[PDB]
Amino acid sequence: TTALVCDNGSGLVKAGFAGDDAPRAVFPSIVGRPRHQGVMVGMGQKDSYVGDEAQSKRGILTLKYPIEHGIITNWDDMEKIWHHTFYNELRVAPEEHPTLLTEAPLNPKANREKMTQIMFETFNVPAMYVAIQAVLSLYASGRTTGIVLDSGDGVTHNVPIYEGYALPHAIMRLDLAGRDLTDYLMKILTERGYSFVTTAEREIVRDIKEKLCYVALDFENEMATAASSSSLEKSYELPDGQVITIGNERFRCPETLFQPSFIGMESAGIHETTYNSIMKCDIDIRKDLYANNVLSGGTTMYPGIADRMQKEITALAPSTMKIKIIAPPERKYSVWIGGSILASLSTFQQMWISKQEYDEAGPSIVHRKCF
Amino acid sequence: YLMKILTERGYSFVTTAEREIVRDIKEKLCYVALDFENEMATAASSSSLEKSYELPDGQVITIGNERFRCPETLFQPSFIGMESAGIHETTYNSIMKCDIDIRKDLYANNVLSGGTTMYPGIADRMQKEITALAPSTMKIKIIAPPERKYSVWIGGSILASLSTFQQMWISKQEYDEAGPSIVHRKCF
Amino acid sequence: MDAIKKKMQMLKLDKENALDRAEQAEADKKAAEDRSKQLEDELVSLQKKLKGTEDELDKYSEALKDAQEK
Amino acid sequence: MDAIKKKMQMLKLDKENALDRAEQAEADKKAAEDRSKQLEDELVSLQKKLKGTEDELDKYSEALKDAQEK
Amino acid sequence: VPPKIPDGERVDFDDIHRKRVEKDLNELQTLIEAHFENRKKEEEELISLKDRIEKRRAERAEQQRIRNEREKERQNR
Ligand SMILES: Nc1ncnc2c1ncn2[C@@H]1O[C@H](COP(=O)(O)OP(=O)(O)O)[C@@H](O)[C@H]1O
Ligand SMILES: [Mg+2]
Repeated sequence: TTALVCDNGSGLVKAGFAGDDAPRAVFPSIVGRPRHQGVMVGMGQKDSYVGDEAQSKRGILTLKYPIEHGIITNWDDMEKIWHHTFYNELRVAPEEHPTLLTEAPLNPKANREKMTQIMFETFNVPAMYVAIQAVLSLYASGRTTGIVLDSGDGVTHNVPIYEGYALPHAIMRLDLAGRDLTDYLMKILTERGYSFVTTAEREIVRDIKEKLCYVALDFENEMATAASSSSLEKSYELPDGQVITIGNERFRCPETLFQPSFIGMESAGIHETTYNSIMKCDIDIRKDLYANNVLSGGTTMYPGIADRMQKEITALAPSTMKIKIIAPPERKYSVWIGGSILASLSTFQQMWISKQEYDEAGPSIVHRKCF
Repeated sequence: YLMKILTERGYSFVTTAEREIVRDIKEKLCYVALDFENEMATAASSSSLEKSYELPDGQVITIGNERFRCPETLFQPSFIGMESAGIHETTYNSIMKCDIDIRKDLYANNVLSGGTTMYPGIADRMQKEITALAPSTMKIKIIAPPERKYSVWIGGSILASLSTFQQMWISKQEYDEAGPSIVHRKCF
Repeated sequence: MDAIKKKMQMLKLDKENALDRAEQAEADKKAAEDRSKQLEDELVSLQKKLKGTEDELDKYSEALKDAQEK
Repeated sequence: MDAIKKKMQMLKLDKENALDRAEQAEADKKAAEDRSKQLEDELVSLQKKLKGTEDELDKYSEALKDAQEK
Repeated sequence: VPPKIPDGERVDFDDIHRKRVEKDLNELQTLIEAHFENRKKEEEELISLKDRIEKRRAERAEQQRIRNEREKERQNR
């Protein structure tokens, strides 16, 4: 049998069988209950529309994500999402398939502890393994060295790896991610008159962000240019018409990644925290990390980030070293590709956390040698 | 390191304003264990070490084995990835570098200072580690005055009051004649 | 269309690989040239030293006859 | 269309530019390496004759001291 | 203690070829085939069918004109 590489993530659950190249099912991780009463009877009314159903009938629902920033804060909703994924999207009984869950680094222990408890008690999987989302991203690229910035939708984490030896003291984690960019875009869209408040309209704002926004190679020059001419004014259509025009808000939304002073965050941007983490490592491996900087995660898929980040790092980095940014076109599904690669290796088959070990040693087995 | 390991429980401090809060927590709760392995085993089974603290807006936190794991770094710098040995072996190495005749006196007259040596329970861990390293027959004494924080300034105040010290100062004329590099000369 | 996008990405991949190869080759060529120039420098200094030694051997040989007449 | 076509042509032109530049760089690197090897072998023999010259100068100075001190 | 991974043999960065080069040509060729077949199936048939429906519409217009005129001729009193 083959194992299920399930990467719940935060924002888009991606699932598929091991040994494949693309996930079988990708769907938003939202749980939306109705808020009105409902008068028609016999309509086959459900009490909680989850998965991709909540994106089609979002008008009469209150969409509520179960994962805020990497950690899980609504256990029942996440359990419902796992149930829907296993039984309704793939139609495979979990009792005869191992699972490979993914977790952001530096998360509280309770998250992985409860994840293992749920996986072994409710779903009754044979054996489950928890992996960090950056080593998998490095696995997918086919390389074995480099510093990967896996800017997901709930958290942005930057992990360096050299010759397969992880450096636990050089990991940089920031809570600025795609969700905060969506919120900031929704906030700055109020300056032109467009007012979005309802949680269902955040999906419309996110679609606008995906289809329109881009990262300028230079912020000040582009903002000075666009504030005079009208070459950047792009039009977009809402799900009911009412065509809207976006001007200099087009590149102010994703510039928050490199300049977090906009939303009040103290920390530096993703262009400087990467270099700062590089400076934390040993002095003899900085050249390889310079030459093998890897981009991954959905939030790093904006058009024009592989040039802005490279320019900023080259400005910061010493003149002699050569800066290279490896950004494969399929960055969004990189984590699941790495997971599928990992699950298909024969050497890895001995690292599954078997049920007997959990029964003998309790839920804390994940923290021990069985990573 | 304490701010980094506090994320393992649920509390996240990032902005530089909260580093003072973490510093205060470290000053107020941390303590150095006499023996690390058995204490770590006990703290993971019993519940007598978990202590609570009040943040400046409410929201009390409960720190368990992080009390004695943050100051443990001083005696085991492999936590932060540093190469060198702990402070219990650096002292012995600096002693052994000295001549063979004055090792006994340094063994019997070890002195502690500095603010970070104010942790409750460091003078005994240091004594035990040095006894483990140093030859068994020699007597080992660790001096820990109650006023460790101000020991340097008290020494400076004593030095500035001496009569023989009155000619050691750098006269402004000497600086005007030789420039700022006067400090490196015999006039320290 | 769409297959245009795929073809364009493939060609960009090829360009990336070619430019990387060119950069690496240029760097190595520079390094080898520096090594060769250092070798030539030391060869000429070697000739200078050998010439000085041969000069002083010749002068010493000139002093040999003064020795045997003394 | 016109823009995508010409962009593709330009991309391939740039890629081939990188390729030919790399070829020239590699050939020059090989030439520099052969030059360095030949300089090394010349240097070795010149060092050998240098050692012989210094030894003979040593014996010559010994003889000069022998005779002039008699 | 942190987990210790048992030592294996190989490999990495050698599946990038077998997962990239495949779709580098097969995907492009297959999508070109799909576009060609879809255009051939769709555009010409749609234009021909629209012309056919237009001719039928013109014939309906002629029938409507004839019937309207004859009924107006009779009913005009
Ligand atoms: N094509 C795109 N352009 C810009 N942003 C995108 C694009 N696709 C996804 N995103 C952003 O990335 C997020 C999805 O990130 P993802 O990698 O799925 O997170 P996770 O790590 O939880 O899977 C979305 O919320 C969206 O804001
Ligand atoms: Mg992710």
